[PDB]
Amino acid sequence: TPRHISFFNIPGHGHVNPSLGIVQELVARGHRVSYAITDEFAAQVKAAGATPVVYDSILPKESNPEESWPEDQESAMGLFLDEAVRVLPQLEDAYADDRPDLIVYDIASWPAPVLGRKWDIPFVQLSPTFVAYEGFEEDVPAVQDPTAEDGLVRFFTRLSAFLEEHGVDTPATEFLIAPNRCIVALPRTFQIKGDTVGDNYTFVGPTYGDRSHQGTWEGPGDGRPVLLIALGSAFTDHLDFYRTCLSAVDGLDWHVVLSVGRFVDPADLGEVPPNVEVHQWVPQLDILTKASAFITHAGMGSTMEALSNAVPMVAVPQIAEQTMNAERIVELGLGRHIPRDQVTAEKLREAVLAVASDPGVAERLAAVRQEIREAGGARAAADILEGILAEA
Ligand SMILES: CO[C@H]1C[C@H](O[C@H]2[C@H](C)[C@@H](O[C@@H]3O[C@H](C)C[C@H](N(C)C)[C@H]3O)[C@@H](C)C[C@]3(CO3)C(=O)[C@H](C)[C@@H](O)[C@@H](C)[C@@H](C)OC(=O)[C@@H]2C)O[C@@H](C)[C@@H]1O
Ligand SMILES: O=c1ccn([C@@H]2O[C@H](COP(=O)(O)OP(=O)(O)O)[C@@H](O)[C@H]2O)c(=O)[nH]1
Repeated sequence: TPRHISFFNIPGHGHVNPSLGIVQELVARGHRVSYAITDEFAAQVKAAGATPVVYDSILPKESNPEESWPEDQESAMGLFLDEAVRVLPQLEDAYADDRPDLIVYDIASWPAPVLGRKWDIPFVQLSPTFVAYEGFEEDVPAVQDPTAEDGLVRFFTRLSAFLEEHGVDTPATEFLIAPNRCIVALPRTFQIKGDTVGDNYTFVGPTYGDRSHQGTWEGPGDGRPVLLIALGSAFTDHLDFYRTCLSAVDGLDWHVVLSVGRFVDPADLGEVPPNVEVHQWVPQLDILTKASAFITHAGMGSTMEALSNAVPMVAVPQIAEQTMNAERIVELGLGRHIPRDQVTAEKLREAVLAVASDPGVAERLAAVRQEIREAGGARAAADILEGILAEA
């Protein structure tokens, strides 16, 4: 019997993209899927087969170059709280006459447990990044409730007030980091201390789907190796870095696709070498199916798309989460890590050439690609959700 499954997410490609393979699988299985997101993402969600439930957000739009995310967790958590306050009633109104049978929610979609409780329906977290392992709060002490110093006190005070007002008695830190049930969009082997993560998490590897909505990328079709350079969907405002990349690839016998993000006008790079094409935004997944190397910020989505395609990486992280991902890449022998303020043209060139030609890296990428093929993906995730629906 078809059920109504609602996805709650936040307006960022790194949070939305992994969910879409699960949407596509659920729709294929005959379920009615609705998807709470902003207008910016409605067309993409529609293409996946879901009905958008559009809400108004105060979060920085990845399409608006006049605003950006903060780099620090403290500020970001404040933003997600204020957004939760404002989004909660919008979703309650939208679903008033048509409550879902189950909610699948992103790590930052804090209205979900509130409404799951209110509506007495199951709610399952979908994590696009690594989850809390044994001792997590010591490594990431911003999640510890102290009740920048004043800022964290103010945040926890306000978070506790929100939760209590809306009938959630879960202690604040637990609310933030310990979901009752979570489907994780990476394999356990990549997860930091994955062996210490308990059975309320299931690691299914990347869950991205058919991204035909983005269309195809047409390569030169000359047999030359293709390098993708892309720093994700958020922390991309790095003109000097992109100029350094141009110098790095000049005279390289490779085709290069350079994605510069929404903050940088491609014309501000000037004349680019003849082997380079520059865009603000590219069909990254399609290009990664054709690529021989990838200069990446090591966001989890980008990491998992590359690994699914056995593409070696040179990681230049922006925020701490990405540094942790880059360290895992190094530890697993899948690429190189060059910290942001240690980048030069020569270093980038040497790294790309080294990772793309290393037979040991190639062997390890082949192994990891197979692990991902075995992890279960969107099929396993949909199975888990259907098991919950069978009871609910
Ligand atoms: C290890 O250091 C990390 C720790 C933490 O990295 C986060 C995450 C990924 C950040 O999101 C990112 O925030 C930046 C600002 C924008 C970005 N994009 C939308 C563009 C977004 O994905 C958070 C702020 C989002 C958030 C609200 O759910 C939380 O803070 C919660 C309570 C969170 O701690 C738990 C679920 C634990 C188990 O997960 C994590 O610690 C991940 C790894 O915050 C990062 C800023 C630090 O770099
Ligand atoms: O030009 C681009 C740049 C990024 N992406 C997609 O945006 C997502 C970025 O997510 P990630 O987790 O790597 O990083 P974040 O944007 O969260 O920092 C991935 O799915 C990419 O395929 C894309 O399609 N085209």
